[PDB]
Amino acid sequence: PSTHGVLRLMVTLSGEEVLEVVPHIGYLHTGFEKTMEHRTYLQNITYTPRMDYLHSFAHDLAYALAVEKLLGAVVPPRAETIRVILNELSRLASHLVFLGTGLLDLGALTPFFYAFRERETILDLFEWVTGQRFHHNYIRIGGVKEDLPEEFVPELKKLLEVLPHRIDEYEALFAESPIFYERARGVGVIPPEVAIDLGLTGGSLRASGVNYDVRKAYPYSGYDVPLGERGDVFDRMLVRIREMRESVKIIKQALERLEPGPVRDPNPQITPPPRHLLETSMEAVIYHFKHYTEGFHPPKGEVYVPTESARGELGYYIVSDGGSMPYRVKVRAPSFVNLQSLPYACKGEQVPDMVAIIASLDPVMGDVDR
Amino acid sequence: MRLERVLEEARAKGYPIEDNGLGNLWVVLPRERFKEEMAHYKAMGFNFLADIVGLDYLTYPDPRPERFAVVYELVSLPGWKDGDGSRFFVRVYVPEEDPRLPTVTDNFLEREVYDLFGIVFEGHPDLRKILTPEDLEGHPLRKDYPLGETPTLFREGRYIIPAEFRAALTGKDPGLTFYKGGSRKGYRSLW
Amino acid sequence: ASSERELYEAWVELLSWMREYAQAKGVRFEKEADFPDFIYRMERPYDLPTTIMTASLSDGLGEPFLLADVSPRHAKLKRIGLRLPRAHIHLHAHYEPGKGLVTGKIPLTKERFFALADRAREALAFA
Amino acid sequence: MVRVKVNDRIVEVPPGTSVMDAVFHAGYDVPLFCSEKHLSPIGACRMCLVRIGLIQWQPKLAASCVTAVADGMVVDTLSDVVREAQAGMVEFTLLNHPLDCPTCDKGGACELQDRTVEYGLYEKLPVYTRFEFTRRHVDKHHPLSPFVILDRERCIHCKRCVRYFEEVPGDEVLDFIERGVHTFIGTMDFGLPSGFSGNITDICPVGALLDLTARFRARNWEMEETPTTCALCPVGCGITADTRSGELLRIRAREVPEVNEIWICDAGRFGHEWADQNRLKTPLVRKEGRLVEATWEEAFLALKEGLKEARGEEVGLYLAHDATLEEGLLASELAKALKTPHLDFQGRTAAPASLFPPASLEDLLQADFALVLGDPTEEAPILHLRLSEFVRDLKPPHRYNHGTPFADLQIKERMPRRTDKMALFAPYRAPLMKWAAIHEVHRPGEEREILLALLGDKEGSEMVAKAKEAWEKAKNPVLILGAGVLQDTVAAERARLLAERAKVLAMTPAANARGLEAMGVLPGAKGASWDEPGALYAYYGFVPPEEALKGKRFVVMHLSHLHPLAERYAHVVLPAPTFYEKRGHLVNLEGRVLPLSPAPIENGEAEGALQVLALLAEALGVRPPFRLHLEAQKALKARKVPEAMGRLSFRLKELRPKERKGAFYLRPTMWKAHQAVGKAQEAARAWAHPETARAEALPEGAQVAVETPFGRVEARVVHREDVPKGHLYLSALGPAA
Amino acid sequence: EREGILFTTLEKLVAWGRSNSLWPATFGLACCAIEMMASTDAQADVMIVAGRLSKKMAPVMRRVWEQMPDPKWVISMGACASSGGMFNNYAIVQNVDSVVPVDVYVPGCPPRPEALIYAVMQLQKKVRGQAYNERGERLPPVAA
Amino acid sequence: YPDAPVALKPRFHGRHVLTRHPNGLEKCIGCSLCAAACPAYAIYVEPAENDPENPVSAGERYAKVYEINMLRCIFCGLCEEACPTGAIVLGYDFEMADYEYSDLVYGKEDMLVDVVGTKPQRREAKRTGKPVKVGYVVPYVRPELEGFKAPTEG
Ligand code: SF4
Ligand code: SF4
Ligand code: SF4
Ligand code: SF4
Ligand code: SF4
Ligand code: SF4
Ligand code: FES
Repeated sequence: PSTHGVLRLMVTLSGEEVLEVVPHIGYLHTGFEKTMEHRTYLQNITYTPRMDYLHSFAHDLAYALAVEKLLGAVVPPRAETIRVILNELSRLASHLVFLGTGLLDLGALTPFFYAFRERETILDLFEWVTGQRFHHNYIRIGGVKEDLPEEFVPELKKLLEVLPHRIDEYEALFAESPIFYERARGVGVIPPEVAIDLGLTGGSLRASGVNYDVRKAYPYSGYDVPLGERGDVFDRMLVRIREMRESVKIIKQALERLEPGPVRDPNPQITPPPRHLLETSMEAVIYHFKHYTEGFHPPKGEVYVPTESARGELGYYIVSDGGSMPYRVKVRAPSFVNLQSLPYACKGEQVPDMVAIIASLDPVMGDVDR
Repeated sequence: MRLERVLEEARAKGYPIEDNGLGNLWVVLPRERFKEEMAHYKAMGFNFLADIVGLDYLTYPDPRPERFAVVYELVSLPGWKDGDGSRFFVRVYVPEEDPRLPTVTDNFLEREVYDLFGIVFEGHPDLRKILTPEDLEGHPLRKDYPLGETPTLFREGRYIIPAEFRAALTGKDPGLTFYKGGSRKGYRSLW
Repeated sequence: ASSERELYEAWVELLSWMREYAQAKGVRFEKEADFPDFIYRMERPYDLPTTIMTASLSDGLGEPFLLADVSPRHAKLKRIGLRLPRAHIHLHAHYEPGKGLVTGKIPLTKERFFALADRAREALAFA
Repeated sequence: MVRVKVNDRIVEVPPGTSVMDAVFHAGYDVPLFCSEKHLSPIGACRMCLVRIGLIQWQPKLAASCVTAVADGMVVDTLSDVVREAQAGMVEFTLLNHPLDCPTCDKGGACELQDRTVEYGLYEKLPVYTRFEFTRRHVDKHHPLSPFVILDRERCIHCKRCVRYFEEVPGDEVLDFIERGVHTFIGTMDFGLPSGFSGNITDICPVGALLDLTARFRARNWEMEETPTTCALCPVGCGITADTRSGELLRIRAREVPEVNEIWICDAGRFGHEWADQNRLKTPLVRKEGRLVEATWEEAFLALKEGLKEARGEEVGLYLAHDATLEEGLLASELAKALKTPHLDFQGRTAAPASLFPPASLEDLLQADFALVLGDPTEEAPILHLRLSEFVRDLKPPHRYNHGTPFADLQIKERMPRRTDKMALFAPYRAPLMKWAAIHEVHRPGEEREILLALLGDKEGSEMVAKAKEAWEKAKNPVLILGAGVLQDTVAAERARLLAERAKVLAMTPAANARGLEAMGVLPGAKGASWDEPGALYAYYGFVPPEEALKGKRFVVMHLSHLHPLAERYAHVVLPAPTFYEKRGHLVNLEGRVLPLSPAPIENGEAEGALQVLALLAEALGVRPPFRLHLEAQKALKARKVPEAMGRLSFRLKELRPKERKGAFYLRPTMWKAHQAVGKAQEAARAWAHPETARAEALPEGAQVAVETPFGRVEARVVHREDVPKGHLYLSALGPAA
Repeated sequence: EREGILFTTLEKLVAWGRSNSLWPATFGLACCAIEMMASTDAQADVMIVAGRLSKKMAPVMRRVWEQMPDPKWVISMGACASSGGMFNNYAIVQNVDSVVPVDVYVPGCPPRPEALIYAVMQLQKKVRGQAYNERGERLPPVAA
Repeated sequence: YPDAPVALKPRFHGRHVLTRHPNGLEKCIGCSLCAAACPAYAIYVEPAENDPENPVSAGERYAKVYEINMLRCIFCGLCEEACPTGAIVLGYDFEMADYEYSDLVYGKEDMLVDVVGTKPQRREAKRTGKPVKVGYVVPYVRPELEGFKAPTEG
């Protein structure tokens, strides 16, 4: 019985109630991993956001980080900040949807009518600073493209003044609600609980293994409370609604330490000369002219860095070969591995429940088929 | 992070250790002693949150042992009990005409082991099923497989074949200026 | 300084001369290059007279026999100069309030210029 | 050999090696700017600086390009001091530049740029430039050659160009003027007289000195590079043809040490104006007493229906001079199967070049003397540049890990030329007569007497004697001849000469001739030759002399353009490709096998000759194993023909004398007639040496008309006949009034 | 007979009709799939392709097209569908029009929802035929 | 809401626009950079020599042919970015879906700032004989796009 879910993926399940589920993906395979092997490290930035396309910024970042370290660039204090405010602002964006699809299958339509408003509100914020609804070409190797507009902070305040509580109302809905058929047998328990199905159920699993708390790699100093719990399909839902909570305390927290200054590493071999002086520039004209035609050349080597648990552990494994284009780029891509859990996840339970069983893993095809 | 230390510790006998300036250190293992050794790494068996990648060194500036190579990433999950964070890679160069490599599916890296056969060559021996998460004919990731691109089209019969239009340079390419590369033969900032 | 303003205002004139003298004597006048200070100007300001920074009076084959050029608005020790190719002769013109455009203490009048352009054209013209 | 430790890498390198080359050999780098392959390394442009020692550190940095290496030497190129140094030099080099990059035609293929971005800025906020003063302003974009070469007198001061001029062609037509921060590039020999002027374009590490033949067309990377061989003459140099969107933008020289060095004559470099433009794209066919387009299907039928009246009755095959090695073979085999034949090249010499054993350019340099009988400068242009090095007692350099050397101390700036190493004999005060002490001007078609004397069987002019006495003293000399190869009477003894000594350089009027001869595309016995009509039903891959179209019944011309003669005497026309867009092999005048690759040029995508021969072969009967390339190769590999870069040995002792008489001499030339377009307009259309006086109603520099068996053409002061491809015969008089 | 005022004014009256009986049957793939959902503020014809048409996906969209009522249309949402996107590769189709005839291409990536609206409007104004548009030519209402 | 204009934020990535200086010159000097930085290879450029008399751009070079294949474009600022003159900037228009493929490649005439609607908008509006009412509005025109006419009411 071959079926097409409701998220561009094929799943074959011989089972009369639930047996072996053979998922066939590759329907959105775009070859990213290879096409990037034919683009500027700068050009690649436009490619990174088209894989998770929800919490894109996670990729943007994770990729920059690899390269930044690779060629020893250093991010300005005020950038690091933007890069989390931005990153976590998107983390919310990703979850606002997971929570969205959780609302319909349930019934709460009045609330759903809000969720996809908070969303549009966040997205509006993006178009404010980056000029694009998404795939914002903002993160730059040295930091970010350009300083954020005067209208970003205030508006972020209007959305940061309501959500504080408007998360509990979403918790006060999936928790204390009578629709308890949420405690499905979907037990992502290869070894344990949900705290990992919250992060990266790769097989062996965990409870508080948040790659951005442990193996802390980028800006982090946040006293940021990770939400990992027990149970299994009821929590997968609850948990992520939980992450939204303090994920905002992060936005607030980091919105505090926002003092003006430089937004990207000035090191000329890594960044273009302020386009302000080409009317004099040594021949920084040369730099500019070169910087955009043939890019910079990171040292021969091989790096990788596990990025924020943006819907799961993530990281780019770039192989520089002293050229203007990466020699090889492998994206970890969480979903693609989280999807291995699914066969078991919904191994022994009623088919009718096998929908939320999957949506509970919050897989994104562009992320898996990449 | 003990575990990690104990790793190299003993493996400091016959195995080479490649370390990069950034916190990404990893160990190479010969062909043979991989199966058992990789298994041995089940010693306090890094929880095995293993992630993996398939590299093809053909068309690389500096020559390496064998054309294809594989990397794995064994890690001791920190939120468990004996999880401290011990993370490190491990690689194994694989023969061009003998693309084999015992699976490690012994929750795991089902997909990975597959992925590679999929895109690159690989072709692990033992394995539940060598499913294919790509499409059909040949192998793509391999550097000698055309990226297969169509010229972008414009009006009056003007077309741009990307291959020839790229300004960027592939580490192996000599550049547009005679035979030369300088502080653009790679570049890492000091400190 | 207001001195800068005048200099350029002068450069425009000096140019006007060169054009006058070229069309008049049947010799070719040519704009050699415009200010990068302007080509790459972008949404930035610019209230300066012309874009022309280096002009010349060339002969039949082209070889120039008189080069005039003023320094860009972003340079220091501003000055407008005259140079006779092939014959080691360089002239630096500064601006002075009242006395006007001088080449030191001696004024650079339309007449003088022409006389200079003339002598120069006379001797250095290949065609 | 010496042992030099560069940095952490040790290397064995010959004794006369340059620290520079040492470095690059070791696999390192240093700002290259004034130095250049094949030019005299000099100190200017203090860039290739380095620190040396023996260990003791030399007090001051050295010019890695003019500094010789020594046993046990240590050359560091990364010391904080060295970089701070390079860094500074660039700063200076850039200090007075103008800021034209986006605007500049040197695109990302600029040396100043790469080195700037390379070693450029040095740091231990960032300061891009500290010079806030008025930059140098001079003359910009004033075209030296109304033809090519447009320079921006706003260059760095390397010497590559003037240096080049005085060293390679030997025609100093550019030098510096005035001095100090004012020195610039001016001239006084306005049209840039010499051939070989183009090369300065390829060498100039910056924006002044640019190829105007292709100014403002596309940016350097945008171009689609297609490397192949120029087939306008026998030397088959090496090139790269930049094309973009089906049109041909410019030509560059491709380095090939063995044959063409890295130079390119101007005719070949700027003579591309034509393929670019006006060309035939659809086969035309004569219907209704006029020519009208058709389809290959049509043309074919109308083709067969013109040969179905007479089958296998002396069919004629005549290929163009630039016919590939395959196209030749095919044409051959087809004439074999077709028992009634007699084929030929667009310029096959009465005396087969396969007579004289192929001599190499490599050899030429190592020869001991050069007896020449035909202005190489027009015959095989590059031979001039080679002799340039010959007269300088220069021997082929040592190859390093990076091929040909950047700083070859072997070459000194302004070296003295030996006039006692060469003897020139040609119908006019030839250019290379300058480096010839033994040099005499004679009369058209009278080269025999000279060689005769040279054999020792007769008397001759003093010089011929000094030449004899010369040729006699020489151990391993080389004979160079090219025009009088069409007067077997002479060529016969030319051979005899060599034998008794000895290799030769045959400057054939037809390129790849040496190759077609190896294919047997010759008439042999009875029959008519390329300019000799008579046969019936023929295939012309080029426009023959009018007298050859007349009389024939059916004629198919496989032209690539539309010559009038075709639209008035031809029955079927078939659009062909230029050598620039053909795939296939070639046989150099030194018997070398040079390749030919296709360029994305826009032709009426109307097939090559491989298809046509094969096609027209259908109308006749059999279908020889030739159709496509990949399969036609086995055909060549069959006859055991060296493949790439290989040298093919194949003698031939047979000659078909057809001696001609007349008052006109088609003087061999560099440029070919079908090049008179665009900027080549005036460098192609047709002075006190041979006797045939002025008083014939021919004024000084007046535009007249002239008719010879090879057609009608206009000229001026025309000493004899300026010409195109494949001809150096004497012919019929006719200056129509 | 065909071009008579009778038959003409009829079909033209019909088309104006079928002009508003258009039933958007979205067939989204990647990122586009999400940005086209913001236009849903309240058999099948007029299928909208919004996303990267993988080659593995290719044959499928086809079968889903063939299985529609002849009077149908195709709108290509954003790059990927329209042109080979920014992905020239073995993985993706260069132009959805290579399988299912396209009537209106929409230049986004992802195009604001509104972009999509104006998009069908053009489809709308075409099915009518009241919209012949470039070289000055009369545009057919269907695709085939 | 196709009757009530869309209010998008300035900085929004829209139809490309080529700007001019007050003097009236095209800022753009035919340097194929923007084209080079394009990741989808959606720009083709042909340069020409400025006619000494009756010039086009400031420098000695101007863009004879400047085309962008709007379908291949991904609307990713990079080009506007790479430009060394500030010529190409990103307009606000977006109502530009069309019919024939090859008619989605905007030319120079289709992009200068003196222009108003989009290829498809001006088109129908040609026979319509009724002006182009653009479906958007911004708080103000970006500094960079100075000279671009639009519903600034914002
Ligand atoms: S010569 Fe080189 S550095 Fe100078 S303007 Fe041209 S490209 Fe730029
Ligand atoms: S014109 Fe070019 S080659 Fe000649 S000196 Fe100047 S930079 Fe060197
Ligand atoms: S010498 Fe001969 S082969 Fe070389 S460029 Fe000139 S014509 Fe071509
Ligand atoms: S066009 Fe853009 S938004 Fe749409 S699927 Fe392609 S990459 Fe994603
Ligand atoms: S926005 Fe991006 S895709 Fe569009 S033209 Fe510019 S660089 Fe190319
Ligand atoms: S738009 Fe800008 S980048 Fe593009 S060619 Fe014009 S000046 Fe150059
Ligand atoms: S100093 Fe010029 S290259 Fe050596």
